[PDB]
This record gives sequence, structure tokens and C-alpha cells, in this order.
Amino acid sequence: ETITVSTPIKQIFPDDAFAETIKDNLKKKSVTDAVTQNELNSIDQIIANNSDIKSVQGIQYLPNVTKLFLNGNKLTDIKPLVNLKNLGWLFLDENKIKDLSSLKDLKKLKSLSLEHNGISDINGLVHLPQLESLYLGNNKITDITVLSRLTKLDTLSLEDNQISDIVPLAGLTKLQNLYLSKNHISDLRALAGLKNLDVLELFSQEA
Amino acid sequence: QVKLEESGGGSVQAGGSLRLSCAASGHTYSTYAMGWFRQVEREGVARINVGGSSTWYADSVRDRFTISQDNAKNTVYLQMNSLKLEDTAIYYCTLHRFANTWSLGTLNVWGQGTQVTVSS
Repeated sequence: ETITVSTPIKQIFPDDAFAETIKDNLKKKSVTDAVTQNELNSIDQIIANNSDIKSVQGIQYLPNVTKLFLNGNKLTDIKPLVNLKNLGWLFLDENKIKDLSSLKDLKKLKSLSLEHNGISDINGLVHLPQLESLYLGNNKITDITVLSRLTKLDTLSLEDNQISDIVPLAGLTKLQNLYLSKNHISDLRALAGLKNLDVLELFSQEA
Repeated sequence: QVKLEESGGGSVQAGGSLRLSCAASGHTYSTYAMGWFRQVEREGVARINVGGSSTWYADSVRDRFTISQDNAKNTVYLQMNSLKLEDTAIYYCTLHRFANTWSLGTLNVWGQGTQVTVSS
């Protein structure tokens, strides 16, 4: 929950790469430097793409992070994100995240990117009905039933997956930007009632 | 390998006008977001969906600036009218495939920047 007294960054963040990320974020001299909960409370954004991070253990102590860039790492477990109540924008492309249950109570999350994670089962995304942007390109998804609950989506990429049935998108009236290239789609009837689309890409299907 | 070629800028008198251009090369996108940020921390100014029609403007420039595109030419244009002292800044062309991510800046392709100075 909280760091009660000042503690070395090295001790809170066991992943050597993530400890260095925190050191640089707070402009500290060394991962041996001690930080207070007050200093950790000052972190609202972490930029740590392409950083060879295997674990974000310790991030639980950053209650005020709203923007988290973790594209291109070696993550499989996002349980340390479970109680980051203020997370708004989350980028996790090119990891290997399959268990999405830790996203369930991220109720301020507006944007989620999980491209190229090898995902097939997205049932757990049903618990994010407030999402506005969702990027799932380059995965192994077939069944998008649960996206019918995500009635606030305005941007959705499902390109380069295994989808043939897009009926669950029929009621997503707020969609503006929809990317469906490189799937198995022949029948777009269910999209006929979407009135607010600016972008709809359907290139290169394999029927 | 995405390249942003910026044209336009310099000094202008308050109340005057300036038009910036930015052309994107080396990409495959059917549609994408392109526009400008500025830095007087860097802030978004104007965005358009190249290959679509949606736009976004910062509140401070909304009705004075107009962004447009030549889709086939992969170029966007920023017509800056009724220029104000508050508009002096370095202006950066910038691009992302997805408009909502474009707004964050962090993941965008970035141009070199052009100096705009509004006097009097």
C-alpha cells in the first residue's frame, strides 16, 4: 500500500530495469537513494517502453500514475497494476499478457493497448465498460462478444486477428475510428447502423 | 522511416496571418493523425485525420486556426489567422496512426520544428 518511511528505490522495485526507470523519473542519482511515499506520490507518468522490464513489482506504491508506457518489454504479470485506481492510459504492446483479470477495477482507464501479445481470450475486457480507445491489433482473437458492453468506445483496432463475426459491434454507436483489416470478414451488415464513423478500414481479408 | 517535411514560419505582426505545411513520407497508412504541437511543455495545437475528416483544435486557437489536408499529397496545412502574442512558440509537425494516441505526444513521430514569433 504505502512506504511508511524512506526506503531505497532498489528495495521497492526488484526489477533492475524498472528501478532504473524510477530513478530516472525522479531524477535521482542512484537506485540506492531512498524515497518517501510523498515522492512516489508525485509520479503521474512513467515512460518505460523498450526497457527489458520483466516485472513492475513496486508500482503499487505509485497511486497517482495516470499514464503508463510499457510497450516492448518482457511482462506477463500485471497484478501490480490491480489497485492503480487513477490509471487512464495504459500501453502494453509487445508483451505476453494473457491474464486480464487485474484490469477489472481500473475504472478510470480510458485507453488500453495490448497489440502483439498473442492474446486470444478477451473475456476479461468486459469489465472495462468505460474504455474509449482499445488497440488489439496483431493478436489471435476470434470472439469479440464482450466488446458489446464497451459502449463508450470511439476508437477500436482489431486488425490482424481471426475475426469473422462482427455482430457484437452493432450497438457501439459512438465508434469513430474502426480498424478491421486482415481478419476473416465477409459480412459487414451489423455495422450498417453505425452513424459516426470517420475511419473504417477493411483491407486484406482472408475469407 | 517516416519523415515529416515542415515548411513555413518566421516572424509575423500581431493580427497577421501565417500558413504552415507538413508532408508525411515513408509510410503506408490508409488513414492517420497529423498536425502540430507547439512549445512556448509542448502542447497540442491542431490535428486532422488524413484520409478521414475529423479534426481537433486546442481551445486557445479553435476559431483562429484552421487545419486542412491534401490526402493524395499526404500533406496538412495550418492556416493561422488573427495571430496573438500568446502564439509565439516553436511549432512541431507530428504524426501517429491513431488520433487519441496522437494527443499524448509521447509515441508520435516528431518533426524538427519551426520558429514562429508574433510581435507588437
